[PDB]
Amino acid sequence: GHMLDCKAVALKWVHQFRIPGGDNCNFYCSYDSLYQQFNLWKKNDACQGADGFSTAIPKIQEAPCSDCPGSKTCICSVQATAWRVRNGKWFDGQQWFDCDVKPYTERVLGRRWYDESEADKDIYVGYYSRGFISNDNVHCGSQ
Ligand SMILES: [Zn+2]
Ligand SMILES: [Zn+2]
Ligand SMILES: [Zn+2]
Ligand SMILES: [Zn+2]
Repeated sequence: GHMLDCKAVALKWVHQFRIPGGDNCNFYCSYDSLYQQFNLWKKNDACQGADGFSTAIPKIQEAPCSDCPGSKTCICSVQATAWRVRNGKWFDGQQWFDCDVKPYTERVLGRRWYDESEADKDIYVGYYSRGFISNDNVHCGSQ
């Protein structure tokens, strides 16, 4: 058979923090440090299908913070796509797993998930996750 009821999930790991206004965000974050964060993501969740994860893309954003005493806001992130993720609830043989994007993202990235409807500027925890469906009704298998 084929399971045609998997989804692709766009995932993003985020560290938002403030730095002295005289500094730059690329004194604090590197492509390499963010790629190492991607390497810590759990790649064998019960909800994971075949084909693993896309190439990770590090990003570094910087803006002066109007509300801060002379600080800049840094947003250091790494994003990748989980190609094939189960839909619904999944029983692994011993217990149930919720494969909805929120619980799945929190298990795989290990940080609190926020809907894309919530902007970075309105999020006040330092470390957090994004996850949203980028493709539905994909094969669970690599064939
Ligand atoms: Zn298939
Ligand atoms: Zn299949
Ligand atoms: Zn950091
Ligand atoms: Zn970072």
